[PDB]
Amino acid sequence: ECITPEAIFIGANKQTQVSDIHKVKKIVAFGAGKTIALWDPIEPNNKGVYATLKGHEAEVTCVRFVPDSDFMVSASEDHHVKIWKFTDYSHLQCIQTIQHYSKTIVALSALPSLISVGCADGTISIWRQNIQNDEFGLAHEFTIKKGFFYPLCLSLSKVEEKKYLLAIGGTNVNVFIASFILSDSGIEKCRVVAELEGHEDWVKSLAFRHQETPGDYLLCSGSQDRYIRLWRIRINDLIDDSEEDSKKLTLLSNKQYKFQIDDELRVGINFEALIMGHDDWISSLQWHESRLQLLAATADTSLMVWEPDETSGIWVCSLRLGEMSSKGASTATGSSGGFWSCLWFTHERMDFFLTNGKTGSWRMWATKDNIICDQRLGISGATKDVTDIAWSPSGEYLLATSLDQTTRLFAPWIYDASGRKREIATWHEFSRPQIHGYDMICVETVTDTRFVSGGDEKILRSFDLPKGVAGMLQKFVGIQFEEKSEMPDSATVPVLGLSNKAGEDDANEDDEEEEGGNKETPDITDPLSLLECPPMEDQLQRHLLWPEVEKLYGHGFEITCLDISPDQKLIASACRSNNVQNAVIRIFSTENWLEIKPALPFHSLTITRLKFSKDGKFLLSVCRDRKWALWERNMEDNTFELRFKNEKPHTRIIWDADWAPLEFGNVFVTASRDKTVKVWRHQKEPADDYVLEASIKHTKAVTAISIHDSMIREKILISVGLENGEIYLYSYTLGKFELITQLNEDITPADKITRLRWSHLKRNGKLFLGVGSSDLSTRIYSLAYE
Amino acid sequence: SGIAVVAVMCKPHRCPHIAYTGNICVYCPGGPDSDFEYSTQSYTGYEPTSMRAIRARYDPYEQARGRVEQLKQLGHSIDKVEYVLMGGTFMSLPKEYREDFIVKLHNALSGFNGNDIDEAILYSQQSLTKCVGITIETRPDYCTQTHLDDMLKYGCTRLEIGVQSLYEDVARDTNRGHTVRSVCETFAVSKDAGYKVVSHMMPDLPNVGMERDIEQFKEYFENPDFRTDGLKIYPTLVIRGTGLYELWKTGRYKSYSANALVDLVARILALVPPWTRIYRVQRDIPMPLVTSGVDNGNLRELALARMKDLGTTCRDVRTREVGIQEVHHKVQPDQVELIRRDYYANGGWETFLSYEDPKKDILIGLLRLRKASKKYTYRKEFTSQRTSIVRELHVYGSVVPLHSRDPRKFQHQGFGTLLMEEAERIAKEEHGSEKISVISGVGVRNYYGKLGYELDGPYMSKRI
Amino acid sequence: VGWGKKETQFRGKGARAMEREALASLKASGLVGNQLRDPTMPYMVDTGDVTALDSHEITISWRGDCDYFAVSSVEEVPDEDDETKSIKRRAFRVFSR
Ligand code: SF4
Repeated sequence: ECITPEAIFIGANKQTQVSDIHKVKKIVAFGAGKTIALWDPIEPNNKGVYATLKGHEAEVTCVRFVPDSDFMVSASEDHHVKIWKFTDYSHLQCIQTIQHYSKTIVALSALPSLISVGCADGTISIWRQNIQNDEFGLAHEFTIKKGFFYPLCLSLSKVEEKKYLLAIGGTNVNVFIASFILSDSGIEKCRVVAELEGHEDWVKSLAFRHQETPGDYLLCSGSQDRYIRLWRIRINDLIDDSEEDSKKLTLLSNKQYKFQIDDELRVGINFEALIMGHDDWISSLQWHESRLQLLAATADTSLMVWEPDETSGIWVCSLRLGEMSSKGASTATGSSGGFWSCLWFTHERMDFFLTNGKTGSWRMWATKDNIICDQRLGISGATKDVTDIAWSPSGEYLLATSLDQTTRLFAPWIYDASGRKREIATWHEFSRPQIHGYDMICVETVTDTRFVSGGDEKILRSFDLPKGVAGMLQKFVGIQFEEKSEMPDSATVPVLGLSNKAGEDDANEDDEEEEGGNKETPDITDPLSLLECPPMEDQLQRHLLWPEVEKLYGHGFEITCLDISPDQKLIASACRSNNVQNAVIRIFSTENWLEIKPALPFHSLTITRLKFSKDGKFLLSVCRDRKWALWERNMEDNTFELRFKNEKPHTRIIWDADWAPLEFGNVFVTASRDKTVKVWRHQKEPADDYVLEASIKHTKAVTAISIHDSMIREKILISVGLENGEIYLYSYTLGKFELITQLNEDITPADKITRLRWSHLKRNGKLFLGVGSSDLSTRIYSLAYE
Repeated sequence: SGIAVVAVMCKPHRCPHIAYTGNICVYCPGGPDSDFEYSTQSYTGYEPTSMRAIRARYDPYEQARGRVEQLKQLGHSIDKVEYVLMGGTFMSLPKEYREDFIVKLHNALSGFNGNDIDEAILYSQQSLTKCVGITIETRPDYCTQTHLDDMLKYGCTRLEIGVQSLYEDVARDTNRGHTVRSVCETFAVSKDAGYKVVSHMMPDLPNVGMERDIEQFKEYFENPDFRTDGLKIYPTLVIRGTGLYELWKTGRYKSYSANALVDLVARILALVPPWTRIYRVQRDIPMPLVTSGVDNGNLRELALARMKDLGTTCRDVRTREVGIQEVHHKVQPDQVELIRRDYYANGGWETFLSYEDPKKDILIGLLRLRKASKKYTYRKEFTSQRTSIVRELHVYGSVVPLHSRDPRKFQHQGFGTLLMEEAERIAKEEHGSEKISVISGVGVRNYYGKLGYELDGPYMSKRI
Repeated sequence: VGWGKKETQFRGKGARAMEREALASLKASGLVGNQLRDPTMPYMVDTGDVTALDSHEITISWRGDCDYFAVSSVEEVPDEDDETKSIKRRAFRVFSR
């Protein structure tokens, strides 16, 4: 008995020191939310994120691998720095914490047996570890200039066995350079020794290239003044001369910075060249290995590659990537969003350029030796809390909304472009349903290709399906969609999207095109160029939207919760409040989209859960005032009436309740902040009502529950989640709590769980479970229960 | 130079004073409940700023960055920008929203990418493209001491609290939730904190005559309670979607003609005290949707012709300003003198210093000073001894040319020091103070740190 | 003057309270701490019963430009509150040319 984590979904932050690679292994480890996610692009399988190292408390800012060693350091907004050591070939673990720095950390850079920390208090700290004990000891903590300086970026270089330098930039126009020499555990003779001139704004990027020829190398600098400049550095016996004791014309800007570091080492630094030609502030500068080239990212999302000019001596940009015009999610004119990080690496000879997007979407380009380029499959995910989940009626593609108005539409990849099954199927995002100004709290799926949603406005909306998406799914996820030809043609790109389009005003500008993978269900792709992978990041933001069908009013506040009748004819909805008259429910009919007159007044506080019975006869109502009710329906006019009620089930508020199948005889379960899970059974011998069977309690508050669709070996399944993030799987028959397992803390979403949902369409002898939490995460688990 | 005004927008919401009156105030157009429904109140959503806000889905970062870049690309280079917020009642929204909003608005210019607003403002102090304050719009019911502390921490410098009338029936018949008298204590508590306060007025309202309109303004300017540092006059225009159009539909409303309104404006402009800046008698309106009223694009263009026919022309700040550099230096000015006025306003004595030409009445530089009282101060900075506050420093005296032997190549760069030492003289002698403080935007916390003022909390203070 | 109705919800004054519902996990309540709201009078207006030392003469006054005038007297209001209580109230009225 075991599980298999099917998918992991998360989005990147908007900082600059987040990304990091390990060249010998090439494991992209980047911070996200309050954890550090791992990913690997070099694989025939495009799986994605597989593990999120946890342990922090606030948002992570700086992540750095120690170059060719066995450690990794992270820094978070919690005013803390954490150490990690390889515990497995592809897994790490926290080993040490740092208890200094009441203020946060902004800059981070490290070389073996040294840690550089820039505390926004205004201080710079240098650490050196011990010979035999892995606790990185403290060597020095100093300040460049109190009161008027704040660091932004740091860097390091090893001059010799025991001699090192250090560069500092930030809220000024000069680049400071200090030096120090090694000792037993501490550092001595450490002070600022050079103040290079240059830019007219804040220093933002530093880069020390390796030493090809010993003692002489180059430093690059970029600033908010849109210009990039260079500085050449030489060791003694190669320092440029004739500055002293020679009749020559010294210019104002060609000053040479010489320093006698020690009794035997003197370094000379000069200015070399000025590089410009950009549209916004520089954000990332990265070196190379086999060329004198640099990668430049701006705030306009533009990407430039700067190369030396053997003809004119002044470096000219080699390649310019990112000509697509896109600002934010809604594009009107110009482009914006920028690139807030970068990585550059080649496997054999395909160069790879990866950058973080504006909505937590990695964008990665492969290229054939500086000539031609092509975008490969990236990653996408949520950037805020994940509230509500909803499966497909058939047991298919799920919808998982969030607080950042980015509706999701995932799907499994089973047709692997070879006409056969992928040996190991992988999940990906296949459609982005809707975007708008509000938060899109609640969403529900009624039929195979229809859904009803509601955010923080007082209205509910019902949407439709375009054509291209239908064919694209029936190609890649493949599963047959019957009578899909009745749907009319839709569009792809709206200038501003309250929803997509379902009319004759526009059309689709992509032709029917099977570019690749034509060996499974050929000519199923509705007009589009058939990819070799799920839709691209350039396509997700402006192509895969679903048009809206109907609007419907009725509430007096923002939408809280709704549910769909099993007959797919009736729907119930309700908004939150604490007054008696604003805690009612309103119902609508799908064939006419109209309100039914009578009201359902029973509660005085916010409605928490709305759930019809297994048959369209009863409706469950649960709230926070610890009162629950069951209402009966008249099949003639679909109206309702109150039948069953109870007023003292718990002491703390009730969070979630779920039903039971028709086989076992209409049982239900309630979960409340009393950490109490109570099971309610039916009995009618001495009185026709619902009775109490048993209950269980945990150490922390329960948050959501889910019960499997059917029964397995005269017992059913149960899932319970906490606000600590753990998940418990249970087997249960009448009166018997047969605990299955507690899910691993090494896989759980660290924050409060919000919604757990069991799927029904079993395939490969296993079932699926969808987990949505407020940890900026949405996960899929598999159950191959025997 | 390069003074910039970049307006931003907040997400739509509902001011809670509707709750105890039922609807919005009668004259407020549009709103979430109206047909537009994607727009903050008092704005129809058809303004250019509304368009730029909608396409960004009401996000401060994108609006600020886009407007700044557009202004820079047009041909002007910006290094001094003042933010202004609009729409409804910004303070009603929850806690985290305001914090995140302010942090984003400061990190847009600072280039910072952090949190913990203290650090954001600390980095914004040491940044290029300095910010010279914020202008927050709020209501009397939300100006309590906790909220005032919040605004002081954020970096705001001046408020604008509307009153719209001084009669007592208008407050209830316009569905506005505050008695008139409480605004006076609001002004009293606000002023002692150093916040410049500006108000609003609307001449024509239902059940108001031309007379009552005249003496309400007269009482506003004369009474020692309604003396504030600014004004805005909004002639009443009837939009179809407002609660004002219903009155005209039912015949329960009628407006003034053109002659009556121009005479009223002419009389009003002939009474303004010389320390209040009349902002806009010729305000900006949604033009085609108005159903009742008169044209307002050139009201003052005719009011000036009226004062030239009756005498006693206007004396506000705006008409007498000469500007930072060469706005009216086509002619060499005349005798320059120092004029000092004193007045009692909101339970305290205040002083207004200016450098003016008395023969032709132009203005070059001005300063405001307040002697702190004992019945309104609550800050731990001002509750330890007597103190005085420089509410505003204003130096258009950055003028290069002048009258009476201007500095040759020093060109009035020490002109502001004259006023600063003048203020310190009477702070030491007349007030008998033991500490003097100045309030300013975070971006200009160094033009005052050279004269000796040192930082405590959100204030720039030095002892005696 | 009253207008407090919104469709698709229960509104209008007399009982309705809120438009700014918010939650807290510790059972928060009350918009208290905002004094002097609702400029409508807290209770029914006061009466104008006369004091003992007052006389009972008839007074007439004019205006500056002599277009309107005013005259004072003492009415006997029936005070519908009690069908046996009637109040002698000092009040004046305004007349024209
Ligand atoms: S207080 Fe302001 S936002 Fe609210 S109704 Fe009145 S004018 Fe509109």
